[PDB]
Amino acid sequence: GHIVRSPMVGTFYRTPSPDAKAFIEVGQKVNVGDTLCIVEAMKMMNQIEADKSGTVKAILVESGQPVEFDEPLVVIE
Amino acid sequence: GHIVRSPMVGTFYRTPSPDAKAFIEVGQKVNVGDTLCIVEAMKMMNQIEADKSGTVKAILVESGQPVEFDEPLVVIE
Amino acid sequence: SWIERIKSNITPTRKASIPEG
Amino acid sequence: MLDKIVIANRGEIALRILRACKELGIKTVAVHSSADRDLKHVLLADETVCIGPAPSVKSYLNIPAIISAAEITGAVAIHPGYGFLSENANFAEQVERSGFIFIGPKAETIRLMGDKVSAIAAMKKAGVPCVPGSDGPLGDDMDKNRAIAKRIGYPVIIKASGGGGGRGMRVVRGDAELAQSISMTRAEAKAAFSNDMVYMEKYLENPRHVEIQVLADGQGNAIYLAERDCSMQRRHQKVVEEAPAPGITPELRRYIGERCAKACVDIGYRGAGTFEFLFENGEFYFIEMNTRIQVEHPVTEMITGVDLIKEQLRIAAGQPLSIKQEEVHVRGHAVECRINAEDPNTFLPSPGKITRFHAPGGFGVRWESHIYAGYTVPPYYDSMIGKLICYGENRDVAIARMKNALQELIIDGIKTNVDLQIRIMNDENFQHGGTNIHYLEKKLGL
Amino acid sequence: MLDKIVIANRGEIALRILRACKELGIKTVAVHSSADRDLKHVLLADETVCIGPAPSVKSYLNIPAIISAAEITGAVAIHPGYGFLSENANFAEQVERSGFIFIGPKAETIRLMGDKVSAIAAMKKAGVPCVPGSDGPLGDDMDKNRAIAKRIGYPVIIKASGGGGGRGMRVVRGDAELAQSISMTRAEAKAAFSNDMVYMEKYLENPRHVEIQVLADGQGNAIYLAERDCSMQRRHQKVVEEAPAPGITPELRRYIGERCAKACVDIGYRGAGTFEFLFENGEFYFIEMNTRIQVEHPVTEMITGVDLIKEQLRIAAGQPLSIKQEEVHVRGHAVECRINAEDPNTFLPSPGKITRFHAPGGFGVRWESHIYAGYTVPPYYDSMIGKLICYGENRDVAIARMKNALQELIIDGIKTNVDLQIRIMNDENFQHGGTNIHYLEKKLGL
Ligand SMILES: Nc1ncnc2c1ncn2[C@@H]1O[C@H](COP(=O)(O)OP(=O)(O)O)[C@@H](O)[C@H]1O
Ligand SMILES: Nc1ncnc2c1ncn2[C@@H]1O[C@H](COP(=O)(O)OP(=O)(O)O)[C@@H](O)[C@H]1O
Ligand SMILES: *C(=O)CCCC[C@@H]1SC[C@@H]2NC(=O)N[C@@H]21
Ligand SMILES: *C(=O)CCCC[C@@H]1SC[C@@H]2NC(=O)N[C@@H]21
Ligand SMILES: [Mg+2]
Ligand SMILES: [Mg+2]
Repeated sequence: GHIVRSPMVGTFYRTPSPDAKAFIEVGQKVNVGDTLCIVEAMKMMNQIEADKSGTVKAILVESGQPVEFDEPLVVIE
Repeated sequence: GHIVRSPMVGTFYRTPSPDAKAFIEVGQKVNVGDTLCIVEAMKMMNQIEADKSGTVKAILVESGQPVEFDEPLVVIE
Repeated sequence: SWIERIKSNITPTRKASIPEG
Repeated sequence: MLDKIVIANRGEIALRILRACKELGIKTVAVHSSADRDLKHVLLADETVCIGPAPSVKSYLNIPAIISAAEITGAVAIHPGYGFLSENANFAEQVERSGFIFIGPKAETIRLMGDKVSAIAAMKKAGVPCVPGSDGPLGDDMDKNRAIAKRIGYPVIIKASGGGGGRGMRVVRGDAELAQSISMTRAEAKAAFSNDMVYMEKYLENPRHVEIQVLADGQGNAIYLAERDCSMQRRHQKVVEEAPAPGITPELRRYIGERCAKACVDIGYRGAGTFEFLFENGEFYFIEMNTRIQVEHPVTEMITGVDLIKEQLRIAAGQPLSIKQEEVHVRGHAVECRINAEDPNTFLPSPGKITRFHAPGGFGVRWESHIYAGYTVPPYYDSMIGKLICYGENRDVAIARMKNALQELIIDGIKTNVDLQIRIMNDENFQHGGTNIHYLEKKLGL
Repeated sequence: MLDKIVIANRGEIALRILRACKELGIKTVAVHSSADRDLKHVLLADETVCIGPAPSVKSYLNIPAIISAAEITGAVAIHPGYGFLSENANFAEQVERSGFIFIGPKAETIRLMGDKVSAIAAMKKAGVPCVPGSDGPLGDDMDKNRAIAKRIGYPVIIKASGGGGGRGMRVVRGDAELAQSISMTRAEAKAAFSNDMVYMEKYLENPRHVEIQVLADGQGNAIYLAERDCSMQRRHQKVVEEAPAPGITPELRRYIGERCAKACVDIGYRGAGTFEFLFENGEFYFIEMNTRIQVEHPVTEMITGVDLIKEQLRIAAGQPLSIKQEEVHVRGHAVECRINAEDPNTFLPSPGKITRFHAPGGFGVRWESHIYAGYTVPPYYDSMIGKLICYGENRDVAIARMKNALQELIIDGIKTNVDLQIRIMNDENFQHGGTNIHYLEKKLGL
């Protein structure tokens, strides 16, 4: 389907807070306007918005794992 | 297209003596075995016999030209 | 390149004497 | 030592830094763009981080991206190498503030020496002679400009203060085109370096570009390591360097080296830098200083035996210079040739896959490059694919070695300036030596 | 000067000699067999002559063919390199008969040093220490043999006088197997060197193979260039050679070197040679001498800066020694690794096409080999395909550079012993230095 990849370099987080609910989860679908993950860079927690609405097939990374530019994160079918 | 090749490194001579007749020439054929040319190395003139009965299709190296091991000397048939 | 080299024949007029003995 | 460092560069210099790090037991982080996933140093590095898309302005010049890559991998230093951000004082200050050692000079020194006008002023203050010129940025007083030009003597050259790479320079023969040349050079500087500051300098017609290598630890110590004669240039870009410069007797060497070391001590320099000059009539005339390791440093390394990049890494860690001036001995002569992926006649880049490749080898021949069989030279970056250094006990031995090594090098699938280098090697005047900085352009006979 | 010379060898040494010739401006004739037409030096030589079929007994051991090639090409000298006919006195005198210059010692010198029974006697006469042993050829007087064995002390080793390459050696621990060991050694000597003479020597169990390199011009001058340390051997065939030998103090170095030079003067030696000693308890024990350039000689070139093959050519041309003893200075430490083409787990040669090849580069890394991508390694000749010499200001830097350069090296399509070299480099005792000749077999343990 469609793969959304990190637009910068930083640590990958799924929960905006240390103890809170994830932005999204595998299964439950998402729309064009929505935040899926957090890519912290220099203590500036950023948000990633997808471009194609669909069912979230899988999340290819885990929280706390650093990512790189053009790094596949989530695949939506 | 049988090719007879020189068996040693040396100078290729046609005439057994500097002022004598050539051993062979294109056209006139040769039998299974007979002298065909001369290769001189460290003096000690050595005569190159022929292995195939047939017509002398062509001779590829002129007199006085150095030849190496397995240098194509003549083509017979 | 040097891989695609074609052997050029030796210069015939080069003499190096060897003693007869 | 440094626990880990980031190599914020690409190509040959990235391999030079990676190898120096490996020899020293330093972990390496190799930041690369999306088009440089097949680079040799990327495939040999301990860690790899993609920092941006193919274009340089988005990947290798993205200071936030490199800082982020250093942060996530827990690096403790950043080595810029040469080009890109090596001479970017903003990069230096930001890196040092973020909490990572910048392997190079201080931000203040980069700012001071980068501005060629301030650099010339500081050199004059410290006792380093300079080429006669405007002695300051050009103003609107055209009368004063022409008076100075007449006093020094035509022709004159207008050079951008923040210029680099041989661009933003125009030679003026008389007062007729001075104003127009200045205006167009300023516009070009605005377009390229986003800085229109320019200055005027006397134009020497038969100089020899001579540059000194200086190592200073920033604690009041500094040494000089022979020189290099980069006279053979085309379009203000070097093609063949050599070291030590022919004809520069040890007396002049010690003279200029002492002056440059004193200048480094006075301005509180740190790291490895190069003091360019112009040589004529037995007198040097400073032109600019390079606050970074130079592309042609291998010749100095090979004649002096001092690994310059390892010295940079040691200085950045804070260790004082362990090499005394008396312990620096020049033994032999090294000649370097730059190998570019470009048309030997049209001098245009020729990106493309390299179908076969067999690098030269032998005694006293160093081949510093990052290409291999199957590498696809991207079109987004500079056209240099490697450097070839040959060392011998004298100039003639080194040049013969260079001829053999160039004959032995194979690069197919692209157009490379190897035949031009062979031609330069075969030039009789080059073999004699002492050629001026304009010899190569005249050799083309155009 | 020599107008032209014939490189009567193949592979890496042929490239070395051809490249030295090119540097000195000497015309090269590269005699090859019918399966060697593809060799790099054959394609880089000025004139090439195919001297015989693939087998060595018909191509490179054919003295008449090599002489004929020299005659037709009008050469004036013949460089045997190493192997084949380098230590062949018949080749020396037969080349000198026909008015050609033999680049090497005299025929009488090779005859004298060519049989160890006479070389040991000459060295004892010259004051060079020798291993206690039979002090003469072994006969059938078994009582005398056992008396000698008791006198010297067990264990003992039976070595063929004409032995070479590590073969024809048997270690005997007691009188039980003495006769059978002697018989089998004689049979192997007959089948290999056409000389059944053997001699018994003391079998030191913890020596270090330390060899001295000496240059002599045959006019009363001789110098010694540091030493080497070939203690990393397998089946008496060297794998890693380095210079200078760790733990050999300058006092001991000079003490052995001056005696070696005096011994060279005694026999009126010429050209480059090598004395092989066993180092134990600070005492050197001569075993043999190599009257030819040695395979591992590049390590001695990278620490003294002296090109040995160019010295051989100059000495053959008649020029006296241009290097004084005081001018030789050891600056650094070089470590070499022979890259063979064999199964690493079975040491059986592995011929075959080389599909990929990428030689390493870097500052102080020398790659000496003739192979290239698409080169079909022939099965007829020895398995060595290249050498890799890494140099540094100290032993640790050289070892680290070697470890880096061994990873950067790619050889696909054939089974090569690069992983063995990598694991030898990482060995801790090797990094400590001073290991003994039997260490590698113990490490492998099989
Ligand atoms: N004042 C000058 N007179 C003559 N040639 C000069 C002068 N300034 C620069 N050049 C030529 O241009 C080259 C590069 O000058 P430089 O100031 O180092 O510019 P860049 O920053 O582009 O390297 C010099 O090596 C020299 O050949
Ligand atoms: N007397 C000895 N004691 C111990 N080892 C020996 C002795 N002689 C030879 N060797 C071992 O064999 C190696 C080769 O010996 P050498 O006489 O040079 O034979 P080759 O002619 O085969 O090279 C030596 O480097 C050493 O390791
Ligand atoms: C600054 O020093 C780094 C602090 C990291 C805090 C963030 S909040 C989201 C992540 N979850 C967690 O436990 N720590 C991370
Ligand atoms: C040996 O001394 C070289 C020349 C020997 C004479 C021979 S006779 C055949 C060849 N032709 C010629 O003119 N000279 C050679
Ligand atoms: Mg410059
Ligand atoms: Mg030996």
